[PDB]
Amino acid sequence: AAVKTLNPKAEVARAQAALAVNISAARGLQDVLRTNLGPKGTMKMLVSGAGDIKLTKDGNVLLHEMQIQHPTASLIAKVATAQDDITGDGTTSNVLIIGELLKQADLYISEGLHPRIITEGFEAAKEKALQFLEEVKVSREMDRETLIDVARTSLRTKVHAELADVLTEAVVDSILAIKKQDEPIDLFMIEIMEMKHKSETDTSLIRGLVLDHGARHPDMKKRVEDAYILTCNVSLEYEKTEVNSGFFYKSAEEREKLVKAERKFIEDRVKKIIELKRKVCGDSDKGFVVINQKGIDPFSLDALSKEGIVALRRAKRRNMERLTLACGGVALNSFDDLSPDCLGHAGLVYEYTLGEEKFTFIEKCNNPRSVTLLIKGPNKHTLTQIKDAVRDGLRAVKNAIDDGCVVPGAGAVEVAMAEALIKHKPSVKGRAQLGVQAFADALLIIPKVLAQNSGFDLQETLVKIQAEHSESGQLVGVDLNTGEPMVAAEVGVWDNYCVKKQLLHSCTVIATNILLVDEIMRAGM
Amino acid sequence: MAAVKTLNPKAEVARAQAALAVNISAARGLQDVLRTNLGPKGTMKMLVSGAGDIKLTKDGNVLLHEMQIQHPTASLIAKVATAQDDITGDGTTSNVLIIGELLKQADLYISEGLHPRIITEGFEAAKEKALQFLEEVKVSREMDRETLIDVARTSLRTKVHAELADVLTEAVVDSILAIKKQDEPIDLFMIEIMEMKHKSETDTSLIRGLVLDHGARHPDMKKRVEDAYILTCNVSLEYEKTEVNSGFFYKSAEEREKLVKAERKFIEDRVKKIIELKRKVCGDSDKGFVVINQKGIDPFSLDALSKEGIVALRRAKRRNMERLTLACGGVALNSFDDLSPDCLGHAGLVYEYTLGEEKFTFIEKCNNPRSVTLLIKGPNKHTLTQIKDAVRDGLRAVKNAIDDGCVVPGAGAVEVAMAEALIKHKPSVKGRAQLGVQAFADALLIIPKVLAQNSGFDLQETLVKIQAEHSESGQLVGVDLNTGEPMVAAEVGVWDNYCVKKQLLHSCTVIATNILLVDEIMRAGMS
Amino acid sequence: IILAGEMLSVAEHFLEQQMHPTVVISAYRKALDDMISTLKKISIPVDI
Amino acid sequence: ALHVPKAPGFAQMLKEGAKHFSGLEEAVYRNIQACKELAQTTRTAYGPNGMNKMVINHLEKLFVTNDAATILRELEVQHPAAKMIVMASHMQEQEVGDGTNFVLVFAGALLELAEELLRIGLSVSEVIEGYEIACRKAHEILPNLVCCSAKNLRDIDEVSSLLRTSIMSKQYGNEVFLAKLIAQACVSIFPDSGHFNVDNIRVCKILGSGISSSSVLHGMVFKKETEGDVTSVKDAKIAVYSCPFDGMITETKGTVLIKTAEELMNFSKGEENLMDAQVKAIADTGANVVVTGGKVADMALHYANKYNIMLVRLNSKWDLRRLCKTVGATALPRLTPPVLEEMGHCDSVYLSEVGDTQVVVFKHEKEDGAISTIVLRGSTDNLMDDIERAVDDGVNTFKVLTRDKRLVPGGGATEIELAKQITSYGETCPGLEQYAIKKFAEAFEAIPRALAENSGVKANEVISKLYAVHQEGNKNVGLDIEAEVPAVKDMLEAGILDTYLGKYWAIKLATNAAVTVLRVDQIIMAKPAGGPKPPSGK
Ligand SMILES: Nc1ncnc2c1ncn2[C@@H]1O[C@H](COP(=O)(O)OP(=O)(O)O)[C@@H](O)[C@H]1O
Ligand SMILES: Nc1ncnc2c1ncn2[C@@H]1O[C@H](COP(=O)(O)OP(=O)(O)O)[C@@H](O)[C@H]1O
Ligand SMILES: Nc1ncnc2c1ncn2[C@@H]1O[C@H](COP(=O)(O)OP(=O)(O)O)[C@@H](O)[C@H]1O
Ligand SMILES: [Mg+2]
Ligand SMILES: [Mg+2]
Ligand SMILES: [Mg+2]
Repeated sequence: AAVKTLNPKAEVARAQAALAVNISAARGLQDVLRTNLGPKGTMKMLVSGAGDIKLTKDGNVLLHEMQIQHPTASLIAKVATAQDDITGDGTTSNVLIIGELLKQADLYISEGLHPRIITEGFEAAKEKALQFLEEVKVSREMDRETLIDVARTSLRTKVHAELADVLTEAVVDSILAIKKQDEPIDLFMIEIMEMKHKSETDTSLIRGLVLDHGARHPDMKKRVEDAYILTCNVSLEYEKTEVNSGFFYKSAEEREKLVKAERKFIEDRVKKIIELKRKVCGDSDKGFVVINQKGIDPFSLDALSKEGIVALRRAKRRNMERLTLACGGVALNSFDDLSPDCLGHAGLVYEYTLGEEKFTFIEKCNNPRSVTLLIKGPNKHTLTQIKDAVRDGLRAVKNAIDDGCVVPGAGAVEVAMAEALIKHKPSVKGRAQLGVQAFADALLIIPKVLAQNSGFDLQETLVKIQAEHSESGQLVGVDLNTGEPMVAAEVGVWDNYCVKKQLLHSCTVIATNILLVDEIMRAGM
Repeated sequence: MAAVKTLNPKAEVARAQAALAVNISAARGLQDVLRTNLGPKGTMKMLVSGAGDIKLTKDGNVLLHEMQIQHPTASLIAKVATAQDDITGDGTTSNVLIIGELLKQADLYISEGLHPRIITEGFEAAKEKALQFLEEVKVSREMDRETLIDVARTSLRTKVHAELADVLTEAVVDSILAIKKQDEPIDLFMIEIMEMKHKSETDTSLIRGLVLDHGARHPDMKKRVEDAYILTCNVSLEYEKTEVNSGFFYKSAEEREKLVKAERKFIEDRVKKIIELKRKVCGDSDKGFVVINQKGIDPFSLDALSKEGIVALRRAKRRNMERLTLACGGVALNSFDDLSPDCLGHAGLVYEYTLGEEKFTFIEKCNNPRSVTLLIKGPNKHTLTQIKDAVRDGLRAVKNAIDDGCVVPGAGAVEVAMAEALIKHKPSVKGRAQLGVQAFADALLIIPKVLAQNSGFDLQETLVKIQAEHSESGQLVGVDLNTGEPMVAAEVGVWDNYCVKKQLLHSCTVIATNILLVDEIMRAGMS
Repeated sequence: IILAGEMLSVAEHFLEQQMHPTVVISAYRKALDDMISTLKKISIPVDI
Repeated sequence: ALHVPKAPGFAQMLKEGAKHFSGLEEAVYRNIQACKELAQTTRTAYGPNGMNKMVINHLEKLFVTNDAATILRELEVQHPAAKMIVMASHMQEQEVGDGTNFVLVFAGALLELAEELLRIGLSVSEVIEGYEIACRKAHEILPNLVCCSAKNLRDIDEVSSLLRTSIMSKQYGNEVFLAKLIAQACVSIFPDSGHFNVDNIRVCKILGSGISSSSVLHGMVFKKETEGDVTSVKDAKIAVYSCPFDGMITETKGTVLIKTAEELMNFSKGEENLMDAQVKAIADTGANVVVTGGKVADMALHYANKYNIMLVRLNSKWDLRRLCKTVGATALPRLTPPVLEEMGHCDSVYLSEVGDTQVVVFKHEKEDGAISTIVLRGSTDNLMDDIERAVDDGVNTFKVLTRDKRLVPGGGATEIELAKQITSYGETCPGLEQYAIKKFAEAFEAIPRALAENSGVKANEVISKLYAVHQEGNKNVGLDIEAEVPAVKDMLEAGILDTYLGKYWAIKLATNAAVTVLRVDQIIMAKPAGGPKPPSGK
């Protein structure tokens, strides 16, 4: 090797060795991630070095938690990470399609064909496939039923059937709650709070907020029926002077006067809050809740509790906007001019205690633009799995809402797109028809893996589905219970159009780039 | 993890798909190494041993033995190729390529969930059909010198340079025709392969006689005998100790002299028997005697023989007894109890050739030798070894061709025809074994692929051209290694041994079936 | 080998409970006698 | 031909220390074996005849107990499936407080029978669905097995009878005394409002006199001593301060600036006069006892001693809050005299010595109060810790009874009846799930079997007799541990009862843990790191 002559302690894989290494790594990743695809997939166990336990079948989580030290594996992991970051779904299909593309390309490369022709065929097939995907998408009015169908199609593949059924309603209701007409959906306005005291089926949607902290004063009321919410970002604790003030006295009486007069600055703001509370509610019927992003010293807590005011300190920064949108008040950075119009309203505020941790509920809002999903489970790994599932479901529903189109699932679009590619292959000039055929065969991996996970045989199910599609022309997928061809649109198995487009683009790009790699070098030492 | 590892903690186990993947990877690696060997357009490989010895070769078996491989599946394939070389003498590289391609094509369908058993059933059905087609396509023919020359060329051209191959063709064909008895098996032991290291590689030739790597020890002994009587004997003419621990007892110096003189009487009796025979046979100095002895001759007997103008050799090889009796025509003797001129061989010329330190003896101009020698000449040791391997392969090819009168067209034509026949026969196979039949046909198609690839042409374009020509015309068209166009191997003169093809099919199918059915590799013999 | 493993498994089942191994061994021997009797009963002759 | 290389792909790409287990034999059977082994380890402590176990953690701390949750907590469990089982047990302990050993036994039996079903040919999904169906059927059946209810909780005798069974499994020899103690302590707590707080029951462990001398006190006991000279008060008027008993200082920086001789000569005298005035102002309200959460100054202590004020210093703020709840006072943030509403009243505060330790007792006389304290005697620290665990179990049982008042027969009667009816239901269900349902029913037998094994009788005879009696129609018949031969008796008359919520939650959590373990098909374990604990655990 030329490189080894300059750097003796350098590792080099060149010519067919680079292709062999890359394809072997891709095939290993594909073999690991085959069993994830579909609701009939196998659940995986990931034990960390510290002993933590994670149960998942998510492609991205599995890739990040596999003990792998391979370069091509890192490349595919980054591709899947981008897939998860943008669309939130399709990482397992991403890895499967990349691996199958590389394998089908190798099938022709090993017979003396140059990878450039395969890449040209890949680009032509990708263009035709994108055109077919545009042709086959189903534009629909995203009512509640379609969103429920999409959420089911995601969650059933992510979690248990009954848990998925509950999470469908939760996710769809939350998304419909936070969604403004003709406006991008902000997923930051859905707080994912997890509790660890009941069953997994107890996960629900609260039309309000749940805060992981409670009142720090024992005498504060534990339950307020009609509450005025004051979302503020004002420090209510003692603060040092920025210019190294210091005190100087000549007697104990002077020390007492200085002690009493050093709290006046905070006491003025506390008195402003108390005066506003008295003005707004002159009776004991209504309640007053103060949620502060900064700390509150015990003296201010006592002064507030003397007036029957519940005060929560050190709230999260996002909670300012969340409470502003849900309760309807306004976050305040000062009390220079505060009026009854700056106060939010909540129809019920109460505190919940779970072991050492305490939680505060804010429900019965008028029209909460920000809501929260409360994850409940007996184990930490159950909570993590449900969090991953609800993230996937929220991404799926948001994607479905974003563009009024949706694609039939169960691998039907893969089969139809492969058939269209086969039909279009003669129009491609040159030997790029081999690349087109390889792309179609790689696209056909999804029904194959679904048949494997459902327990059937690849060839029989695939030929049955392809024959049904050719004879009828409909979009027929894989029936995971019977193995017969089935129309995915009729049963309500929907896939995100953006997810499919991203899959095609990313898989084709990474496969083309990997196939053109002829040397792997490690000579930076 | 596994049961075996639980019982034996330091046990290495590859189970389920892992074993199949390991075996297929090893076979593919061996095939990738041995692709470049196939065909006359192959490339020399230089193999350096631990001691630093340099070996130049393209032989598949020779390359396999010198490959630095420690893999189980590689060991299995190497043993199969070793048997192939031992029995037929050709087809080792083709053996490895066909095994590897069979495994690859089988894995192509196995990775799609198909069970290996169905592939093996398809393999056996396709093997039966291919054997039937091979019986159909062979060319039965009475084989004169021309066909043997063509076969020897088809072997040696793929083993050595074109000019050296052309010389070796005449050498091997003439030797085989020389030792070949009518309707009798050919004894390849009767062709001595002798090496000297003084001339160019093209100076190797055939001697219609015998060449011995040793000469006469007594310097006064004659160097060149024109007309020679050959005496082949297995009698020790050196001093022999008594078996029963005799020992000598004397009382005076004169008695010691008498005992010393008397103790050589036994050997002197044999020596004088030889001398009397020589004097009786030839009373003049025109003729001469050459005495080849398998056992040693002490200097006293050598001097006594040299006094009578007799040339004699000691410590000859065991096979040389039969070689001389078949070449010169004498009788090998284990004792001189009753020896007659009827037991003396004949040779029209005997001379001694000196090459550096070592000596050589030439026995030539025999009446009608049934045992000849092949004299390998070259400037290097590795050149001599390469020529020796090439001559062995050519001898095996010619002998196999002589054995069964049929012969098979080469250049991969028979592979293509068998693949097409298997494709046509595929619908007659019931079940999913049609996939195995297709895999077997594709594996058989590897030979034209590798030939075209080594010649530098496009693999797929050349293959489809050959297949289209064969389908349209129906002839047996191979791969032309100069142009890439289809060519009729039968008319050009590229012939393959029928037995080699049959053994290739049988061995490759058997080993592929056995490997495909392995689901666990275990090494738990330690402790 | 498979039969020995299976019998030892079904014996472990009882050993987990409060049954002494001697009772299991006696039951196994009686069962073996009956097994031999049944095999001899269901056999058929052969014309060599 | 002397080595087996790693298969290309994932096998070679794995890290040096990682482990990958895939497939039935490599993953599911190993997990089932680990869970079965854990259940075997914890089995022998089940029931009243359970045996204590000495468990020594990595810090050489003794733990002699028959509490399954404590044993698992002190055990360094490493197998992750056993980790799920332990987490399920701990969740059961958190939710209810009793039934952890039931969770272990049921999960182990379920996983053993799941392994059997997988061996005979059933798939994992079929076993899981059968287990879930059988769990639903068991939860449907369970309310129909309720025999009696608490029907009152302000009483002492019947509350003690209810709590006897919960603390009969532990401290089997003497449970009536503990039942009476815990019943009195809980009845003091739990006012007219239905809310019952477990933390309102305090346990004080004083060594020396044997557990038979333990008592219940309507107040709080602190293992401290009075700071001042006064050591006994008969009509305490406690004033509680969260600030140190000293003149407060500026929070920024204190610097006594002296510019004349008169200021230097008068500063200390004026400070002392101010301290005296503050202490006398506090005393003039009638507060004869002062409790502070910070340090006590020397001059403040002197002036408190001058006015006959009893001083107690409590370092823990939790203790301060609990004392405020007990006496009814408000922890003042400053050293101002307390108004009449903020001053707490306790009928007696005094310094006493129990055994060796000096204690300060805030003692009431009414049979009421916010917080009640149980003083525990004994001859060993470990014995008192075990008694404390038993008291915790009894208090949790009382809290559960406040939540739900329904009870089911104990001693395996409920388990046997559940097994019988689940088997009857599964005999009618067609399909392959009948095997899983029947195995789920059979898994209930592990409870009476464990009880019989620990008691020292033949389990099979007891189970057969239980089936015979339950077939006769007696749903309240369980194992009689007061016999040397296999015998059964009605458990309603015996008063051996278990909380409905405990059984419900234990069954639910055990089934969930079993099916979660069964769901795992592949395991990928990283190399065990040598890090000094995760940063989350500090
Ligand atoms: N109920 C169903 N029936 C048939 N096919 C389904 C069903 N649910 C999902 N699928 C198909 O299985 C695939 C699930 O892939 P998934 O496990 O979600 O991978 P990823 O998380 O990477 O998207 C989808 O492409 C979908 O087409
Ligand atoms: N001159 C030629 N033209 C075309 N094909 C040839 C020629 N010579 C040999 N071949 C083909 O190439 C192959 C040579 O294989 P070879 O290298 O001898 O393998 P092995 O040494 O294992 O027998 C033969 O099968 C023959 O059919
Ligand atoms: N006097 C008794 N006779 C028979 N069985 C009893 C008696 N007291 C309790 N039990 C049984 O013992 C079991 C309690 O076991 P225990 O050691 O408390 O485990 P856990 O703490 O997990 O409940 C209950 O199921 C109950 O049926
Ligand atoms: Mg998905
Ligand atoms: Mg050859
Ligand atoms: Mg208990």
